[PDB]
Amino acid sequence: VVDPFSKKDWYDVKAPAMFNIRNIGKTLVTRTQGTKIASDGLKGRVFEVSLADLQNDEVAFRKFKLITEDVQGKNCLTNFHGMDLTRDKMCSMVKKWQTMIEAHVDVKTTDGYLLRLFCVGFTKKRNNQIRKTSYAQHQQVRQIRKKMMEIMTREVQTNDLKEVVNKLIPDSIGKDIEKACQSIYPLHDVFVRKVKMLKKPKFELGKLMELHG
Amino acid sequence: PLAKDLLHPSPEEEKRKHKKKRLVQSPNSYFMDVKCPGCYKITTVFSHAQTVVLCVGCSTVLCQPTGGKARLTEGCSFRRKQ
Amino acid sequence: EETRKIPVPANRYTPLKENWMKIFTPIVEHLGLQIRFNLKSRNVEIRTCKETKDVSALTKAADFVKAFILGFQVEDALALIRLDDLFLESFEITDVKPLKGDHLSRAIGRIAGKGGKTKFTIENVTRTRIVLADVKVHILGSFQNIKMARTAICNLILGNPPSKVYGNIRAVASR
Amino acid sequence: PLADQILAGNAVRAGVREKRRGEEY
Amino acid sequence: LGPQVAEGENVFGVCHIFASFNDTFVHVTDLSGKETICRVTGGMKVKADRDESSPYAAMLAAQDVAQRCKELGITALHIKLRATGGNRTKTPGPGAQSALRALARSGMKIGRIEDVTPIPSDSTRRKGGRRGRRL
RNA sequence: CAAGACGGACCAGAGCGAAAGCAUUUGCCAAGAAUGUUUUCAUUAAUCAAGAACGAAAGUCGGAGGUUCGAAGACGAUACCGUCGUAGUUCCGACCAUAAACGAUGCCGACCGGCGAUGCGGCGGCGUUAUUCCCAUGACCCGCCGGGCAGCUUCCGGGAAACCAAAGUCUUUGGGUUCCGGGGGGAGUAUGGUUGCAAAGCUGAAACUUAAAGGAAUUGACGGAAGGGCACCACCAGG
Repeated sequence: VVDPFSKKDWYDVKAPAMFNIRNIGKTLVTRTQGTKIASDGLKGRVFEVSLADLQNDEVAFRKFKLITEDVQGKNCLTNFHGMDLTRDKMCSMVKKWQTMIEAHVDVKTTDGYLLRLFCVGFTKKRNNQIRKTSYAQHQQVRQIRKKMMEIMTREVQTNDLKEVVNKLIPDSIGKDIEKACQSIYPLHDVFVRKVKMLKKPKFELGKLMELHG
Repeated sequence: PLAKDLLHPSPEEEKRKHKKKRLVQSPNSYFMDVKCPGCYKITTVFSHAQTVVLCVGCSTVLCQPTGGKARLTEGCSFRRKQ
Repeated sequence: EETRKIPVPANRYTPLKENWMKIFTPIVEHLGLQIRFNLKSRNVEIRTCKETKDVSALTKAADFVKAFILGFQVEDALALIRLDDLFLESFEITDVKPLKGDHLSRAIGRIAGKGGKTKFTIENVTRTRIVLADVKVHILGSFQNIKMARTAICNLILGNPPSKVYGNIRAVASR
Repeated sequence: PLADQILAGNAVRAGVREKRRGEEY
Repeated sequence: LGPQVAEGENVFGVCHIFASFNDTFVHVTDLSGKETICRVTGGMKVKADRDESSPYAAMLAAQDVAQRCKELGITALHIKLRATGGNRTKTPGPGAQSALRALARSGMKIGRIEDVTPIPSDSTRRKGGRRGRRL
């Protein structure tokens, strides 16, 4: 009988300090009428943001989940939650005459963000190869899966999520696995295809200021 | 075609054939004399040896068994015997 | 400036080379967009310019080359360009019945028919177009024509003989 | 072509038919 | 009414276009997806069960949501297509394409296309039997 | 957030297993084919009834769990469809031992074509990569050998033909050995025996009756069907 959108008001949401473009947009939130506060409904909102919307010259087929849990007076404040790949990239990247090798680890970081990695790689046809199919044997698959587990486990664990996120920005882990794993069977498209967030510690406000400015 | 002297095959076809399918069968294996680089002694080793053969004086690893021929250690010298 | 990118598979690369001319000439001449083939990522790139009107054609242009990705001929993709209501409907053969092994290949053969003729007949009946991929089936046409061709295909893979489907699809065409 | 087929199915044929019906000094 | 954003910059939303085989849903939300702006189904545009999944109902739905979001002030939307997913077909139908082209026909700026349908890794038994197809 | 299910894409002219069957990671356990072999025994072999092992799906008894699907069943429309849903589907423990369980094609052996692909093992050889790799080793490239898997083709010969590298080496008829058939019905019927709690399973007629029963490819015809063309001895608009 009466429109709810006149009651609604806008908040502005910014990106963390790892990212060149900080304007990630606006949010439509109800005002507080004494029953429920806008902050409590605004302290848990996940944003599926493309990388090209965060940096001008980066690629677009990597997406980041950023969780907003703080408000600062028409200023939404977010933090990292996860990372994934677009479905079209994942579908076009699985072509036929090759073997896909996929691995996962559960790992603890330096500041309590227990998290999981999923990475995928594909066998690569040589430049002079005349054979149609480039298949790796089972032992090569096990050795490759092992090696990507230790590489991704060591270059996530010893750093912080500032350095983890700035490693995921150009995906240095994937190209490092591609470089160090080419001696068993040469690989084709190595990316960390998914990062989960299994556990979080208690909320702190100073580290959000470090993550933002 | 349809005309070849089966009694007198030229040596490349006899070498090419499987060892049991030769006109008179002969093994592809041989015995070889190996010298360890850390010494001067000579050891007689089968080419397709299945057991690891150690030096009588140096006790070093001479050959490693593989699926076919044995893998001699980098450094050892060998000479085919007879 | 609006931008579209469409991936190309490896088996669609050579037909994209041999039909490139009749792909960019309908786009830049009487539709007016910017075309390129992003060779590193193997994508088709569509951009606007200062010579763009009737912005919806932009989206149409995307679907244009998308049809050529799916296996359709060039002229049918031009039919996406010229007409305003022309759609794509896609489904797998197993999405309607579980068929495994040789039964799936036999279902493919019933859709195609000997010499292709059965499949050919349905286009002349339904003014659609049909792409038979490995397991996928793509149908291009208006909504009622898509429905009619889809029903004909589903009956062809139920197990119904292709002669019965031929006769009944010639009959139902007259409405 | 699918566009040509739809346009021709939606239009009417016309033209060809020759009907034969019907001083200086 | 609307966001306090200058004329040069637009305001982004996202559009859940759920094209089932029986109808088509047009759900517009913000970047979070928690808060709702509009949602117009093929049943609310036609008073007939014939055209519930029609391209025409989706076209009317997209025009309605485009004019209502322009009334509110959202000038640009991201596009997220979805099919029925699961055991059933994974490809969006003609209703989704009709809604997409119709809301792009309104002159409203379009974002990036993401097709996230619930594709199962592996799933349970499908709705039909060992025998039955659609027809 | 939880509950069970299932291991898509990759996934194939593929691989493994006696067959039925087998696809998430990692660890453990005992098997195994092929290859390599100047190891060992020295004829230890082939085929075989009863019996034994495993034997898809469905199904029968105890439990656990019930997410989806779903015989029965209850509704609505019209035997085909939709809503809900029992047994079942899943796991463990005992049964039942049948499939178009197919190559509609006993097993062991000898001789007998072509092409270029593939899987594993072995052998030989220049080169390119491991951010020019500082030797090997992997990944490719070239060639050969041995068993496999599987295409395409063949004046090998065979066949009724479809076809077949065996379904060839067969009236120019004999490598070893097992089961099994003798025109169509009556009929897997009656009876006897045996197994199975049971359902059923193995074995199994005759009187009588009939001139057929059937196999392989090819179109000849064929009420009709879909397109056009002509006509005021057809139609439209009319007189």
